[PDB]
Amino acid sequence: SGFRKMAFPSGKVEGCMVQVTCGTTTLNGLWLDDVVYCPRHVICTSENPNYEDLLIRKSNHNFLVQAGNVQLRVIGHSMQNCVLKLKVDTANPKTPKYKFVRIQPGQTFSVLACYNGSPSGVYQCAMRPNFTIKGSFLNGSCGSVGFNIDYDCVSFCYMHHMELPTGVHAGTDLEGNFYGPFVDRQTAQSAGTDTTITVNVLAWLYAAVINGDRWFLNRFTTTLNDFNLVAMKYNYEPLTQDHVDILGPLSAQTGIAVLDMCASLKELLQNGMNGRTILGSALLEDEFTPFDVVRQCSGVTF
Amino acid sequence: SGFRKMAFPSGKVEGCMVQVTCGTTTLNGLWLDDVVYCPRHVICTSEDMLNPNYEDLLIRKSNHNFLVQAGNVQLRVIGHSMQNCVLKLKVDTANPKTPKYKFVRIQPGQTFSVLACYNGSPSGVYQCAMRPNFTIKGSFLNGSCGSVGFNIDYDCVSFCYMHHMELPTGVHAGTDLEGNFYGPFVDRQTAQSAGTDTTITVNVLAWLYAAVINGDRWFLNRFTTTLNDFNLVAMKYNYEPLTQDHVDILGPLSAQTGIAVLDMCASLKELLQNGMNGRTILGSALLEDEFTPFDVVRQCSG
Ligand SMILES: *C(=N)[C@H](C[C@@H]1CCNC1=O)NC(=O)[C@@H]1[C@@H]2[C@H](CN1C(=O)[C@@H](NC(=O)C(F)(F)F)C(C)(C)C)C2(C)C
Ligand SMILES: CC(C)(C)[C@H](NC(=O)C(F)(F)F)C(=O)N1C[C@H]2[C@@H]([C@H]1C(=O)N[C@H](C=N)C[C@@H]1CCNC1=O)C2(C)C
Repeated sequence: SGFRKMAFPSGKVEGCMVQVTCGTTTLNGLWLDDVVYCPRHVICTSENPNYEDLLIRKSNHNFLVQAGNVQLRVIGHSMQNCVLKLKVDTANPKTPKYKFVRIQPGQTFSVLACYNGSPSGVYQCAMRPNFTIKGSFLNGSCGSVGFNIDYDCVSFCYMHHMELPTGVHAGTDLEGNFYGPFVDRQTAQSAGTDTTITVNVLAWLYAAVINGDRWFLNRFTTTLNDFNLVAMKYNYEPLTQDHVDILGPLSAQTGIAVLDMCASLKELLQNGMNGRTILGSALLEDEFTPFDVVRQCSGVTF
Repeated sequence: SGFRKMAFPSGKVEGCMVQVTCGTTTLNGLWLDDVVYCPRHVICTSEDMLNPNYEDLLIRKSNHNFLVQAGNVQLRVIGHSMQNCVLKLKVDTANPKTPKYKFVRIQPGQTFSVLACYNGSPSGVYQCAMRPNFTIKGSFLNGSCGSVGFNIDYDCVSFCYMHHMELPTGVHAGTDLEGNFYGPFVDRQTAQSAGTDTTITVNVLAWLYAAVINGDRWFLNRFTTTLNDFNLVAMKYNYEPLTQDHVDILGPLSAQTGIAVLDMCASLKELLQNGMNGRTILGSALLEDEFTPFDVVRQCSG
């Protein structure tokens, strides 16, 4: 039994973390084959940066690349969107099987927080609908990566770039394309209003049922339209026919039809939790996907 | 910024996890140097589960009755010894991935990371605390047994928990790596139960100090309290009594925020008398007791 906020084992990714230094700026790089990936704002001096020019003007020896106590020699450099690629003289002997993926809002991943190329902590995250993440990042955390594991293949999906005024976090996929309407300048930027990831709440209520927690279940059923009208009143994501099909395995497993569980969720939105908890939370949790619930409640290895 | 339940990177422990088989029972082992440590109930059949005589079953085992497997490689068992409730298996090869490690027995309130493993392959990593009643609120299915709890201090791994059994209230019990149970439990399928759990008061106060540091002050008041008056009230809410020792430990957080420990205790007191009233601290509508004073300083300062 049990239900925990659970990260992927971070071992495969720890074998890839390095330290990148430019003048006085130090942050983290992802060392895969003979290339080190890191945010391009590493090159930046104190003084609206012109990255293209700052990059082309700069020699190879200006990039100090440190893998533990070993120096890596940079033998090339190129830009891809908002990520800098440093061509190194050594293929990473610890390189796992990996692909770069870009994730949709509501999709979850593990962040490996690092400082000075040194992995510090791992935590589970969700891509918010406003494309921010509620992470935990201090100074030097930039270049820290988000990832999933599928068997032995690490799918890297996130590189950390910045903290927003609301204490929430912004970054790019490993191809340097920002998630959300952001720019890597010190310019004034702000998270749009977040919404609750409805399908995830429903998956987590299924996790509640599976662990013997049933007080919120009722005998009513609703329709998508009625549910979706109530949802957008509480800043909940619309529920699609897609979502309903993806929760099917959980509906089948528990014997509770999705459109019933939507009625249960509706009552909770309108009525609150009545001084009760669900899986030990006073808040409806939306950072577990349907897959996450199936993975944890079936067990799955790598 | 941000405040996340945060586990240690699992790489150094992933390198040590093995699968141990005896008869039809397979669970997980911890492979350190030329010893595999695992729960001794791996040698129990179905019948044995109620009043196992461990000495009488192990005296009936040869080395070759224990299958130890590391990935594809089957390890060769060359000696078997019992220490309390862990079995120690001497093996041909010393684990080359052996990190700096020590074995540590922790006290209730102390936190660690759990690497949930099945068939010697890791499933996920989460962060736990030893509950006052010597149980943990884990996430463990069939065959999770021998999964370990650890902390990492620089590059030294300290092993503090090995997983043995699930109690009827869906909470978990285990031993230190010397095989002495945390709490009054025994590795038998006889009727046993956890004492009533209490809230880890020192940890909730730590979490409140973090809240101020991350800029949230909605909950403070202008009162102070005596240590005795605090405990007289706090026990009435099933809180762990606060000791002078605990007050000493909070000194640094008290210094950094400028809020006296007994002033913070007045705040906590009022929160219990009222509750949240729809408001939250650090994204929670409950009081968090699974961050220690050390955890908070590490994640918010440096
Ligand atoms: C190890 N592979 C399992 C794992 C359990 C069940 C799912 N999550 C877990 O932590 N553990 C066991 O097989 C141990 C083992 C005998 C019985 N047992 C139990 O987990 C049982 N609990 C108790 O012994 C009891 F009653 F005291 F709570 C069970 C009732 C099956 C849950 C031994 C030797 C303790
Ligand atoms: C909040 C701050 C003023 C620091 C700024 N944010 C904004 O620019 C905004 F406020 F305008 F949004 C910001 O983070 N950066 C400024 C500069 C890079 C980025 C940066 O160096 N990031 C930190 C790096 N190791 C990570 C931080 C530390 C604490 N928690 C984090 O995550 C770039 C946007 C090019």
